[PDB]
Amino acid sequence: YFLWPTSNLQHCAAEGRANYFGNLQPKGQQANSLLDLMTIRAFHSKILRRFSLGTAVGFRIRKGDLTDIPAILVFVARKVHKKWLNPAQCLPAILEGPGGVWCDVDVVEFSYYGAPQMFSELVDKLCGSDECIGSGSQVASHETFGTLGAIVKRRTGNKQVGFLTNRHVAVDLDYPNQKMFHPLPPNLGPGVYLGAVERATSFITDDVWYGIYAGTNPETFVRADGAFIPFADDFDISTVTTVVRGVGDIGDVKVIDLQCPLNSLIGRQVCKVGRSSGHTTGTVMAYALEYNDEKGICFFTDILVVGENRQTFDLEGDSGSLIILTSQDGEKPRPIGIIWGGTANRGRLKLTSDHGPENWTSGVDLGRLLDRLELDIIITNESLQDAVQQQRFAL
Amino acid sequence: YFLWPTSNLQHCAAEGRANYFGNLQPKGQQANSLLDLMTIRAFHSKILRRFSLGTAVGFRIRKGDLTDIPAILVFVARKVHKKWLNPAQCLPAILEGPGGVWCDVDVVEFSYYGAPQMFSELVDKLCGSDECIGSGSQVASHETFGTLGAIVKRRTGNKQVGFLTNRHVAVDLDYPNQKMFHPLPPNLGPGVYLGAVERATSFITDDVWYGIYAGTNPETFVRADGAFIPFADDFDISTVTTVVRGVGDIGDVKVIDLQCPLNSLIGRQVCKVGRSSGHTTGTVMAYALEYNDEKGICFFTDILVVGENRQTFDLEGDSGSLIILTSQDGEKPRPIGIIWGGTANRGRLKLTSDHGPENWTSGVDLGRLLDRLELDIIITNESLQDAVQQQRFAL
Amino acid sequence: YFLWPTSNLQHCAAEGRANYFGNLQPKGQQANSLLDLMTIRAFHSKILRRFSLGTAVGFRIRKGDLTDIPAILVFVARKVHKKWLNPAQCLPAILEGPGGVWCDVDVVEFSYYGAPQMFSELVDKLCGSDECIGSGSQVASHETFGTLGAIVKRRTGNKQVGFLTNRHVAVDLDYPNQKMFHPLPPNLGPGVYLGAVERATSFITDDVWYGIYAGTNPETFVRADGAFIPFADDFDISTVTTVVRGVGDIGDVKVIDLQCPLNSLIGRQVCKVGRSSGHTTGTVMAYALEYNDEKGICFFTDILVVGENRQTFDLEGDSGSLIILTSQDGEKPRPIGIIWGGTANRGRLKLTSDHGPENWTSGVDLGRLLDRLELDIIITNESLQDAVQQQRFAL
Amino acid sequence: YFLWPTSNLQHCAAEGRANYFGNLQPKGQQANSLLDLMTIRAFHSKILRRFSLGTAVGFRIRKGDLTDIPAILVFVARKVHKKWLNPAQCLPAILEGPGGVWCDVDVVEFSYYGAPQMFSELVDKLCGSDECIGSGSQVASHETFGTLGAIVKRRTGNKQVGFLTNRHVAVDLDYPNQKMFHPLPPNLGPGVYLGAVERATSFITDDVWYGIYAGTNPETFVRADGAFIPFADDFDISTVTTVVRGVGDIGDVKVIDLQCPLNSLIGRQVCKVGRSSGHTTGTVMAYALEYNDEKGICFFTDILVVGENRQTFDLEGDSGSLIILTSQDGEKPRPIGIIWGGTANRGRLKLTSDHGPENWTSGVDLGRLLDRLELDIIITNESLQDAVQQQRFAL
Ligand SMILES: Nc1ncnc2c1ncn2[C@@H]1O[C@H](COP(=O)(O)OP(=O)(O)OP(=O)(O)O)[C@@H](O)[C@H]1O
Ligand SMILES: Nc1ncnc2c1ncn2[C@@H]1O[C@H](COP(=O)(O)OP(=O)(O)OP(=O)(O)O)[C@@H](O)[C@H]1O
Ligand SMILES: Nc1ncnc2c1ncn2[C@@H]1O[C@H](COP(=O)(O)OP(=O)(O)OP(=O)(O)O)[C@@H](O)[C@H]1O
Ligand SMILES: Nc1ncnc2c1ncn2[C@@H]1O[C@H](COP(=O)(O)OP(=O)(O)OP(=O)(O)O)[C@@H](O)[C@H]1O
Ligand SMILES: [Mg+2]
Ligand SMILES: [Mg+2]
Ligand SMILES: [Mg+2]
Ligand SMILES: [Mg+2]
Repeated sequence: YFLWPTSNLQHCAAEGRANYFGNLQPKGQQANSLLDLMTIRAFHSKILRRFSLGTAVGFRIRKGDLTDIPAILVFVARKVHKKWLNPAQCLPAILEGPGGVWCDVDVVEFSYYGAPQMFSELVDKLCGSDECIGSGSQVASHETFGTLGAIVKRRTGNKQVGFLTNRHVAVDLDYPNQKMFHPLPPNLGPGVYLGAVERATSFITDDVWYGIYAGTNPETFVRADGAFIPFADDFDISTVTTVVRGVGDIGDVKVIDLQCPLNSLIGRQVCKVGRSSGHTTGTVMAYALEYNDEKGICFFTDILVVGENRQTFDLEGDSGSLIILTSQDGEKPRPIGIIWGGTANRGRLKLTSDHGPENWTSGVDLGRLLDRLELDIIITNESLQDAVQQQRFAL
Repeated sequence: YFLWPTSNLQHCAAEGRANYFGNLQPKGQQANSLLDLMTIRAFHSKILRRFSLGTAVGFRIRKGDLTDIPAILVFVARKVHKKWLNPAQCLPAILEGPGGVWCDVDVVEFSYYGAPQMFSELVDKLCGSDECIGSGSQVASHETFGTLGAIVKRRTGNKQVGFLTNRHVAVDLDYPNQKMFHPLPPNLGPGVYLGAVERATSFITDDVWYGIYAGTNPETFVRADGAFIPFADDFDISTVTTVVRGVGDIGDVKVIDLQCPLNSLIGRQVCKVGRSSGHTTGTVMAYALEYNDEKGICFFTDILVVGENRQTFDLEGDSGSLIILTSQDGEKPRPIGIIWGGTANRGRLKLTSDHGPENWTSGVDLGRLLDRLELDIIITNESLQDAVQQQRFAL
Repeated sequence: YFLWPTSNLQHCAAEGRANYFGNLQPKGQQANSLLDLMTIRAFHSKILRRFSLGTAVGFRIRKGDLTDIPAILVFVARKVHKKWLNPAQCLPAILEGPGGVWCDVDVVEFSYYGAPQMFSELVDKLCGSDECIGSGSQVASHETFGTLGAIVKRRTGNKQVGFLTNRHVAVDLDYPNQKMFHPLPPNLGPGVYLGAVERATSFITDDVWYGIYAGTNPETFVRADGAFIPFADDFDISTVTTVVRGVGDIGDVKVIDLQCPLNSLIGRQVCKVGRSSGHTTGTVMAYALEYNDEKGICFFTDILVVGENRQTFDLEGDSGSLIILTSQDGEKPRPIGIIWGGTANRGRLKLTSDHGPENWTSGVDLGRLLDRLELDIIITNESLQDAVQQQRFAL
Repeated sequence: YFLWPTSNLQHCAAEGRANYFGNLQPKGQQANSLLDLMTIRAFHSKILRRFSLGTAVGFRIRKGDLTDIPAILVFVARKVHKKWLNPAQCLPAILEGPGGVWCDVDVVEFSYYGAPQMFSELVDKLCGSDECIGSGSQVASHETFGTLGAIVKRRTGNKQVGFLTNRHVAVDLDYPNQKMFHPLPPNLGPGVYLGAVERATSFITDDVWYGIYAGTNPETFVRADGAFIPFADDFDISTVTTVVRGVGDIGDVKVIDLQCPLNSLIGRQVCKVGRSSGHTTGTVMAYALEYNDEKGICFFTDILVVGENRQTFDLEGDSGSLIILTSQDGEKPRPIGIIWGGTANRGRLKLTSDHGPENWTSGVDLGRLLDRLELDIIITNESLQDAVQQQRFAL
């Protein structure tokens, strides 16, 4: 059955966060890493939640393009000239963090969709005409279908070989078992029972997820929704491929480090292979999107992606897809995130004038998600067989 | 008033069909005519109705294009790889009929629309700005409007001169008389009395329509919906034209023979002149579409048309249009069918990947429809005057 | 296939009606029969259609109760005082027919419902818990279910034994055969195949139906919608009962004669054994309800019934029920009509103040309906066996 | 995070159930306990799932009243006479279990509502006008509100004092923490923080819940949805009352034993205190309602309640209420179940004719729910203080 932290171990966690912010209450060093940006945002969250639709961290967008400027991205429903703004409502272009670390502030017109289609040979193969199951393939529950993220393997225990996808796609907490079928469930069409979810994460506190206190709100949670489905005993493991169709072979997970310079993650081009839209390319415009609900709980999603060439990055049903960094200097592409599914997982964002608002996509940090679920992504078909061999004699 | 066959004369037809099937229960001769394809389909209908949305006969579609291979087309809601198919679900690629006659089996992704717009000079003329009434012109009842099929003439009796159109467009069996008006009825706009329906066909059994037993179901009916509207006495017959605008003069009806080779009908380019779509071109992809309803009665529609150049072939309101075979070797075009109207008259079909599923149109065999209604199409304006002369002194 | 009268035989029928009204264009004899009332209404229809929602013939309703006064009932959407009426719009209280025959005029506030539930032991028995099939029992098509009217028998030919019900309940002119099942069709629940409709009437002209010209409109039709369903060979005829549950044994059809005094039909209490309402009682408030549609065709329904005790007389699904005259002087009750089904078959009517407007029910003259369908109602279970015996050796 | 049983330990349970059924494949002893009824139902489930909406065990209902006859209740959408039934469709009146144990079969017309208001002084007190919190009081999450079941206490560990309610009311598995507020959440109205859910059950397999194999389906689950909310540290515990308003003091949980005679549970009058409808009385008409979904998994809910005096037993929002057995022989009332919330938690049922179908309510066995959640109901206000005293010094 289900468990939640009690009143104890939460006030102790709340005092550990309040103490961190209490004690630490431009000619300084400019913020250069994600850690500094999140620290400044957390230490100025009270003035940033006043008239904003959300906050994030990334490079400033000026005249529609990234400017390689460390900043906190403040999201507003409608952005007007400061001549028509109240002096209180006007956001400051400079924010000072503890120790003199500072950054700029970006104002972006922003919106959400709410609760979450095209046609190609690749899309049809992923939807069921292919001879192999791999990253990008359709996965379906009895009511919801999405995209297969990656072929993973449990680190400890039985070391089962399975696949990772979005929790909302794979798991419905109104049903006893979360069975998964590739093309469709038996009630909706042809399909083969891939397996059932055996572990899934829904919400992780920011201190456990990032390792720091991303906000002053004691009720701060990350939207890391990932479900691990181990392949069934009767399922044909010979039909599982580790090649991500549309991009090819991939590398190990590129863990996003909060100490690294922002250019290592923000602004880097990404690719994706999903069920609905197939292969699409985009750019990581922001990180650690901070959303504050009307009920007083701070929500975090890791990656913000805007589709390149003004096209969209994902459609409905693309959730649970790998967000893979493209080949930087000719090396293997490396996944960095899974496409988050759920309410307000996508929306409209305003980068450039002379054209309509852009579509933005939220993502979940893949390295931290696998660390929390204790899974290893299988990137080689030879290593896939070894992991199956390692699982056969382990039981 | 209305009549239906009683319990007698329906059983006598029931064992008449059953006897034909009971007694007759690859190194043989391959099927080459529509008769052989329908025979094989009828003798294997039990294993083809299991997991299909319907069945037709035509040339196999491989890679999205016709492959001049005699085959039985099995329509499925979603076509997946046989790796994800149960062995029972998987269809056989070869079917054996009585006497060794055999054919291939083609699996097509299929869907239906249900219960059933563009702008050009031709469309405007057909909708009411033209000086003449002919094939393709708009015809309207008090609630439903459609397309005038062709100018026809009764073979026997009064030899009345009128026009043929779809039964659903012209006839509503909740109203005393089925009055018809060209542009619109008086309650919806300007118009003149074309006349009223005096005879209309709704359903003909397969043994009477095709001359053979197209299926093992005793309740097998052909959806041949054609209504004959003789022109009124006060209607100006001088404004009726036999020229099909958009294609010109036409020839007599090309009767579809079940003995002839499949290439004479299947895969041959067709043209149509209706309303809300004007002149369009398409290809006959299948014949004798067998649809089985949830209530245990087999339904048949003759022609299956997919619009050429990936464009649609008809829209709503095109029902009752001539399906005319285009000029084969420079001779006059000849009509082969009328566009059927009614529930699931059109739908969506999947030939090629890399683009969306295509629209398909159903049609009713024109030669057999006229044989059942005892009408002759007037193809020459000189013959139209003679037919009016023959009708004037006959009364 | 379907047939309709052509241009000929309709102008000849139109001239036979125009001649009747042309040649014949208070101190006289007051109207006393239905014939006189319909004659006066037909000869004054032009001034009665001006600002009325319909017309009928019956006894005048003053202060909410019948007054035993011959009159033409003029139906209005809203009835106001003549002080607020235009002098042209005000209806005349006296109408003069040919030969000096005259009647009063009644203004009744009227409305219609449009396109067409309680619980008792009798209702449950009729809906399927009973051991017998009879008048009032449920009959269901594949999409529509209604009430079994009466057990009938064809006069000529095979002399098949079956039952009569509403055409709209039993007949759908979009389907090949109109199969009937008592409780429910197989796709909706348990049931036995009662048989299929073999003959059904939809519209009969007034000259054929009543024997006179009920109106000046050449396009005048009666709404007689009755369908005869002969019982199947495999159907268990031993389970058919001729007893109308809730009223008992009945007599032969009481044909409504246009020469008789109005008290013989108008104002006489009626009973009905249908379904979704069970046994209900009402009063025949009007006869020959004349409705004029927006398209210029005059429609007629025979019987107008208002439920007694201010309760409703029928609900949706009661269509096809016997309208039976109650025991006048202790003799057997006799059916006079079938409950008509179809658009605007029921509606809301205003008799009395101090309470809401009442519900009215339309009916179809049963004697004329059986004359047109050539059926005899079986009223005795002994006669039912004889009719089955007479049908067994006749084939 | 969430966990589910893997492929192992489920096949081991699957063959454990299969072995029990394979080896054991009226002049015998009649069934007299719930165990025997469920055994016979499990051994005949294949022939009972054919044409039924579900199955339960209890006393036979004949003429609308319980007949103190051990029987298996088979629920049908519509119950008709066997004359209109297919002989295959007709259910047998006698069922034989292993060892000769037998029972009757009762057919009931059944329906379900789907996804789930009165005005009295008691209702207002429960909804928020009262000075104390107890059984029947309103409890609200941020989106769903329901009824407080009972004041409970953890058996082991911290021994926290809290309350039990429905899982669907208290827990939403799309939100980080399941906060609970009595009158309304802060976003919907006044109210204070009662606490948050720290443990909740959703589905328990039948072998763990009942201790037996209630069905042949390997995927058999009991819909036991209960959530425990420990009262907050800052919450005023002095305002919690153990008196169930409308019935008074209660006793300990009466555990339903599968060995005891059927009269101890089935047919016994019950009472309930819910926010929506206040105090209502009903009768336990069936036990262990077996519902089979379209996806092949068997669902079980424990108690079936029909409101007494033909009134309804609960309304929407009454979920999470105590189902309390009324005073049998003057002793203290004892709770036996919690009102289940969720899809198809209630519905409509047909006992008696001459009136509308009755409303039925599903319930969850309280004793087994507390055994699975390890909670003890506090029935005395003096014991409530001691439980709070025991919790204060334990930390
Ligand atoms: N609370 C607010 N709501 C709406 N608009 C605001 C708010 N606070 C500031 N703004 C607007 O946002 C502007 C700042 O925009 P921003 O920081 O994105 O500039 P930039 O990146 O240098 O350039 P650009 O707008 O061309 O991208 C202010 O000048 C003001 O017009
Ligand atoms: N019952 C079924 N439901 C869904 N898909 C099915 C079913 N039976 C077979 N199929 C699929 O249909 C395929 C057969 O396709 P088909 O016969 O149309 O091939 P083709 O014409 O040679 O080539 P192409 O598919 O390129 O047009 C099988 O390989 C299988 O994947
Ligand atoms: N075209 C019309 N539209 C609406 N109301 C009309 C129209 N013509 C007449 N009336 C109203 O109808 C009245 C006549 O009503 P009616 O003939 O039913 O009287 P009654 O039967 O003697 O009495 P009661 O109204 O009590 O039944 C007129 O006085 C006038 O107010
Ligand atoms: N599959 C089925 N679907 C619908 N109705 C059925 C089915 N099988 C049996 N029945 C009906 O249910 C009846 C049995 O009812 P049941 O066993 O409840 O009777 P009872 O309790 O003795 O009396 P009462 O019906 O008055 O409660 C059968 O006679 C038949 O009419
Ligand atoms: Mg900007
Ligand atoms: Mg093909
Ligand atoms: Mg009046
Ligand atoms: Mg019963």
